[PDB]
Amino acid sequence: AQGISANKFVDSTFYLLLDLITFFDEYHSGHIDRAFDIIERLKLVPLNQESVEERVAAFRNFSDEIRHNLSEVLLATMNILFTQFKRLKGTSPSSS
Amino acid sequence: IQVYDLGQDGQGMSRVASVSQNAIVSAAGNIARTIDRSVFKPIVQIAVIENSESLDCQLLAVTHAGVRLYFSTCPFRQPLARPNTLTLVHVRLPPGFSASSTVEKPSKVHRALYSKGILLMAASENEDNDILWCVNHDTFPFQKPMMET
Amino acid sequence: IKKLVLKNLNNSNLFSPVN
Amino acid sequence: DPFKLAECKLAIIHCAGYSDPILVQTLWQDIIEKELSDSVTLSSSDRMH
Amino acid sequence: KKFVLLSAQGSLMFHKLRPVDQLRHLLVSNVGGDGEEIERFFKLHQEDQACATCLILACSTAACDREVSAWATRAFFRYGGEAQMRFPEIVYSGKHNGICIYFSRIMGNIWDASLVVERIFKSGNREITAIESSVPCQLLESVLQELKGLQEFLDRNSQFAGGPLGNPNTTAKVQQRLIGFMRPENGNPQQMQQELQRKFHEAQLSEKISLQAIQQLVRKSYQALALW
Amino acid sequence: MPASTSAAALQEALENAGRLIDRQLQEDRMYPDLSELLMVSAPNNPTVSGMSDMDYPLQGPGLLSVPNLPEISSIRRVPLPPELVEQFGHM
Repeated sequence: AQGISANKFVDSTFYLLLDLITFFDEYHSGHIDRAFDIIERLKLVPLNQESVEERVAAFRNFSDEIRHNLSEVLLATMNILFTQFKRLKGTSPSSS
Repeated sequence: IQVYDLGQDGQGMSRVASVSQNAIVSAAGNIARTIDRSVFKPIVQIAVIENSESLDCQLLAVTHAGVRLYFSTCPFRQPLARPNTLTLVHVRLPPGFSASSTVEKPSKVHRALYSKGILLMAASENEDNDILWCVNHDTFPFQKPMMET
Repeated sequence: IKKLVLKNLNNSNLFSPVN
Repeated sequence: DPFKLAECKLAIIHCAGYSDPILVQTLWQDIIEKELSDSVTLSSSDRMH
Repeated sequence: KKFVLLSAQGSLMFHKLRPVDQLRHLLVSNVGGDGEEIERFFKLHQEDQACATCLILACSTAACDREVSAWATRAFFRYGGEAQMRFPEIVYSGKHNGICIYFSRIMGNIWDASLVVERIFKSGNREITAIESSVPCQLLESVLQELKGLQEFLDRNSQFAGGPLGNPNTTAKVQQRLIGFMRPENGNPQQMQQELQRKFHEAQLSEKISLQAIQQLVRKSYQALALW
Repeated sequence: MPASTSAAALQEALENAGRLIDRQLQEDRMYPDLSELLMVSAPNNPTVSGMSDMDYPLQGPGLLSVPNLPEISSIRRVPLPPELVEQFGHM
């Protein structure tokens, strides 16, 4: 609201930790497809083989506050995928 | 298609005009004289053109074959007038209606939506699937005649 | 191989057709 | 060498760990005077850049 | 502009993309300010409108645009032309015209307004005239964001005003075009080329004076709207 | 320098900037009515368009094009609520 911005590496880390809290809270809510709709756009992980080194090169340029979070962001994203998989193997062809 | 005046206060009511599909299809084919008189019917949708979008035009209609039929109910450039006609003022065919286009044509078109230049349309591929079409002038907005992505 | 060898005494000419 | 790719010659000898100071200084002249040669169509501010 | 379709499977949620979201897509697909698709976008919208569209992303404070601001700054400085003598008239670059266009759009509803309107309140058997702002506070506030973004873009980049930061290998392709159209019989080509070089600096100097006048105009508008 | 001539030159320069903004704001405010985009000169002189490849410019090489350029965002699906998907068996 006042038009304040800081040292770029600290400013970017602050908003990425804030939008990661919306990723985690919409994973903990069970709303899951919401946490997919967020992590797609945070770009902390690859989702196609085409983007793995886009993320490994970016990772060498992330701050250690972001580096500490990445293991549980990977487990959350994998449990989102694993839950969408369980939902698809549950949507029986007698109604889908 | 019928037209009613709600009063300048929006509290009145009267019916001003009524124009049948037969007459619209006749008028459209008397403008677009190289085009067959199937693609002008059925008229699957009407949409208002806001007074934020035009002073000369006030209504659009759309067909099962993607044809945009633009109408005027007032005299041109008299934005304080009351409606007194329903005149077909422009015909715009969808993509593919050029003699040299490799792009195909909106057909079946069972839903259409229009709001400030942008046209959206649903048209079934087979009997289970739909194709959503999008057409707009946002990339060419000042250009005469109107060009669209 | 990682080991470089200079040998200017016999090179194909880049800037020519082949014989 | 047959193509005189001086910007590749310098990378090869850096990777190979080999450093004659005379070859290295010659390659920096080959690079500087080629960039000075091929930029000749342009103004001094542009060629500085 | 947002839209929704429903099928028997659920909501299909989407938007119409603006020219700035199309530019944001290309800056991401080209992973920077300088693949050829950005050089196509500058030919589609033309240099001035492409530069005005780059300024939104270059000025952006949004944490998700962090790098896109540097990529849009790179695209703006690289592709929006240079100051030129038309034969004569000084044509400013798409960078200069794009700054004028982004300021005219930031100010678009306000620039020619009075900042007040006079109003009459009806306190029973009295009518009471009062003078109140013409602009709502949240419209001063949102215009102040983009105007401070533009001021800081102009201040941060202020040294590059009048710097030909192009790759060498472009300018022969410009010089070769003008030579095709001149035949003054008995005219000395060295004196023609020397006056043409003077006339390029005659345009670049006019553009730098014009940019630094606009920089102080943006500053006066921030201070005036923040006071308001 | 005397401060009056630099003050006068700055005051002229601020108007010379402002009188370029008056240009660009008048140019954006010259956006046409849809009647002229559609080339209709009177309601009793009705016209046609959508009959040339120039009405709907193709993304082809050497035209005014960025190839692959999107007009809409990537469509985010959201399901029907499961608590309604059951009820579709009951209709």
